Amino acid sequence: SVLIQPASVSGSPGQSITISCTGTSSDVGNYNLFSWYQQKPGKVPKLIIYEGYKRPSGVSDRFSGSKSGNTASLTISGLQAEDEADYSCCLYAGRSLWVFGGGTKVTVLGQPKAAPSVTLFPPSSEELQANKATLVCLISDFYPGAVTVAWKADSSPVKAGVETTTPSKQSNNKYAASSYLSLTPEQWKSHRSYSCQVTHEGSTVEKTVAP
Amino acid sequence: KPFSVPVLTVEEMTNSRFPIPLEKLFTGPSSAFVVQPQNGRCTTDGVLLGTTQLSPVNICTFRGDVTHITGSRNYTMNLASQNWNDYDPTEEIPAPLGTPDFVGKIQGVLTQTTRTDGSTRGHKATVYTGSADFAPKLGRVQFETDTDRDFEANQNTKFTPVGVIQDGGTTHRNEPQQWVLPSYSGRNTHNVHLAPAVAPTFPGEQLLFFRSTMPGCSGYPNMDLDCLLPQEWVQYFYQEAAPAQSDVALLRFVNPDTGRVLFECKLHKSGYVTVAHTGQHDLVIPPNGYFRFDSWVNQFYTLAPM
Amino acid sequence: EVQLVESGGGLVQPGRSLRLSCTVAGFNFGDYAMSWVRQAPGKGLEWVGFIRSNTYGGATGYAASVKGRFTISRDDSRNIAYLQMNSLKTEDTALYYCSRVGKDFGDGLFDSWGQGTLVTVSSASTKGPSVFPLAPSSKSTSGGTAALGCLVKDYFPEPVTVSWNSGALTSGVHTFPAVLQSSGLYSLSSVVTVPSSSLGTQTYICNVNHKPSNTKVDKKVEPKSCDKGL
Repeated sequence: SVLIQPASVSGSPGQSITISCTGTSSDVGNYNLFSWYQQKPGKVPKLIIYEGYKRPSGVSDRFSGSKSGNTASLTISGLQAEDEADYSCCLYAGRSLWVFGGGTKVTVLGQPKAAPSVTLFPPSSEELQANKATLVCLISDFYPGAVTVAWKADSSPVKAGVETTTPSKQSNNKYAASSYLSLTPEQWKSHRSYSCQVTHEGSTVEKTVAP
Repeated sequence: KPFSVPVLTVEEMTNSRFPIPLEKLFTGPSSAFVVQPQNGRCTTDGVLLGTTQLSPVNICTFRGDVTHITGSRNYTMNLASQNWNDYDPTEEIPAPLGTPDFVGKIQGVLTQTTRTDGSTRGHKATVYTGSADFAPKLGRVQFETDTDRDFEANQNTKFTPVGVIQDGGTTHRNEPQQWVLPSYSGRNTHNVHLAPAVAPTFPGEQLLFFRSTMPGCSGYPNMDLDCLLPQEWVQYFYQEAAPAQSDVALLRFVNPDTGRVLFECKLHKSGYVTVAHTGQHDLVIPPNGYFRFDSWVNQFYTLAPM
Repeated sequence: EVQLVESGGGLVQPGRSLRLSCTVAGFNFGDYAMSWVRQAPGKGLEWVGFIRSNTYGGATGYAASVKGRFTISRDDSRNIAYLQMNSLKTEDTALYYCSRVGKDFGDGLFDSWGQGTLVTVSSASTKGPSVFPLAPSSKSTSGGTAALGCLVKDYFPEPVTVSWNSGALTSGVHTFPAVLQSSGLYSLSSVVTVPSSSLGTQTYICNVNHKPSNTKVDKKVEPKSCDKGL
């Protein structure tokens, strides 16, 4: 069986959201055990609902569950910031087979915009001795996650040679992005000033480096 | 020698009152009727009761030879034992082993084979267990067939059960009555050497029936069939013959994939199961779950609510 | 305390084999059932398989995707749950958790989870990382706090564990996810914000460990100095 979940569900603080978990024609009988697991970025999955509606000890009364044959439902009343995580439903039908759902990303709507903290690092002296040289633009603790990064050598745009990771939701709930620009030593030693430029929601933070 | 129940699931086991596989575990208040089935009655130390035998395919089967009641499509079979030996009506039993312990009309096929040339024949045949002509204890049972000139006397004949019938599509689900014992000796004469009727004695407890659905052949019959023990349990008890250390053995319904025990029940020495619950309820159990013996407990060990 | 520790994963070429072990502590291993569940890169969780308690009849149960290829077993004497992956596919590249089934309050449950283990099914040769120090400067300094880090460049496959001062320095450390370079190699950086007065008075060393390449690098980070003189 395949268990269909929505890709994402959004909601404002205090609202009540609902995640569906839909099965297929694989309806053996009445023993359909639907569990719900919460998973925060960088953390292991945590059982929040079992046996369709029951709750483990320590789980807030904010999470509830319902089971309708092949359609399970996880309701989160009074949405809070710490509820922003991936919720996965797992079905067990009593025939030595567990099936997990696609998971749903619960994101809290609204929240405050955060400014990115940028730090630039020059190539180390050891890296220079091995010729290859890389500039490390580091971005952290901003919100939302979408950030565009540009690189300018001597206040002139630089094309290609740049690779930037995707932003990762931290435990702090503010994304961090990382960008590296790799240059040859002769190319790096030829130009006296380098700069990674970070634009987030119409605001640009500039850092510069000098050999 | 330790007592134990077999490691078999509900879908893997067979009903002990009809050659059909088990389907569910039911529970209900058995107060408005007398639960006294004769088939599937066995004690936890191996003793068979009533008309219970070992072969599950032998249930509701008859063997012997037919004689034609001239003027109708009816036949009278002079019953013999399974081994085709002469049935002994004096044996201290209610009826030949494998006799329908309920009142109703059972449809199946009467088959006959001629001894000499080996020619064979088969015809749809119905038997009324609640009829005045139903006397298996006296070794004579009446069938109603399609034809009236095809069966030969003094030749071996066998009835193979298929399903139950509802007569004229009238009241809907009044027959067969699974908790009404037919008169094994015919009219007037009452039954003899029956198995004792079962009933829960502890408060808040009810019987745990192993329920199957008999096939239907015509009308709107009540196709339910509840047995106190599976036929596999009867076979395992006759094999083990483990001595009972108390009146009640505590059984636990364990899920093998998880080890989590769902419910507990009481398997009495006389051969029936009680669960602490009140009302008509179909048990929602894992298909791969089975019963597990734990220990002999108090004769009135208070169970947990199911 | 119930704890699950998985190990044995790394790099294996497609078609080969690899065995994962899951050690357990804090309960009876022969009492509970254990399930392997994998999570692919950027995808949902996938149940791989499970094994029951030995009392209930051993038995194994796998998913349709890995049936006939992955074999689960266990050793109760050594407290181990084994997952033997045979005839590996590039789709099996995932992080593998081993979890306990539980039997004290539910059925499906999955009450506890391990930390995970990355299995990278790939045919590319392993390459060790190059650790370069990110020295603190006047540009990477605010008010008494200096930012210094380590550049763990050009390695394959994931993961790489970065610790500071043999694990003592934990406050202020930030380890960023690695780039997947166009060359296919990974590269990450881990920075830390220390006091300015601590530079020179305290030694800062980042411990880099890339287990698939059998590489352990202890790189000391110090403020830059020019040998020529400037």
